[PDB]
Amino acid sequence: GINPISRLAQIQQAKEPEYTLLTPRRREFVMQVKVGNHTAEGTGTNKKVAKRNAAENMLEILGFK
Amino acid sequence: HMNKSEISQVFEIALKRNLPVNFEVARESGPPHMKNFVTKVSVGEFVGEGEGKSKKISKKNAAIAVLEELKKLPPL
Amino acid sequence: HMNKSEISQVFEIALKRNLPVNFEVARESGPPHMKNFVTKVSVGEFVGEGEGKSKKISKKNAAIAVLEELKKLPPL
RNA sequence: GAGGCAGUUUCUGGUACUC
RNA sequence: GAGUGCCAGAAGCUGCCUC
Repeated sequence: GINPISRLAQIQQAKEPEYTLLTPRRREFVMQVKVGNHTAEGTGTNKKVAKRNAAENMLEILGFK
Repeated sequence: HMNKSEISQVFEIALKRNLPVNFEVARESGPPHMKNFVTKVSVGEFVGEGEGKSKKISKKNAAIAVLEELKKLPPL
Repeated sequence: HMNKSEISQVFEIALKRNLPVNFEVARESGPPHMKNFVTKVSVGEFVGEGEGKSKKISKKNAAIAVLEELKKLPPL
């Protein structure tokens, strides 16, 4: 119910998530998530939606939404 | 002083109720010098859509459309 | 119609002269209540530091420090 | 008072595509 | 001259969290 990227921050406070940035006529951004347990990716038309997709793809790998 | 953006209103109503929120740009139309954007958004089960000459605008109009359909739920 | 911040200025000057820019927070120093932030910035060979009770403040000052040195250069 | 995340309004610089 | 996208930066405002 919170916004996807704060929920990851406020969900890994049981045990601080880490992000990094990766490399057409419709070019794209791709950002990665590093929570230790696993690593997720995410793409979007700008940097902003690429980091919200990257989050909501690791809240899907942890089974929340 | 400054009013709240409809987008921000939506985001906070949805935190108060643990509803999942997802704005997305449906599609783009027209030549680059006359683009038309459309954003569809879901707040749990409710939906709105907006159009505009820019991404900012269409998003706002989408937020508005949902605020009309969120004025019907019960308060706290 | 707002003014240009010293921090914003540095980036414009550096871009015109193709110089790399990096602001970084050196550290937080002092007791938990009187903690003071120090940030230093490197614009090529030029360097400036700045200090403040908040990050944004100290960044501003660091920008002021380099900005004086970048007034010592030829405007060709 | 300080930090973080998000949202947003205004403004600045740069750039790409198009008229 | 104009439109839109994208990157960077600043100021303001809102929400949530931590100290």
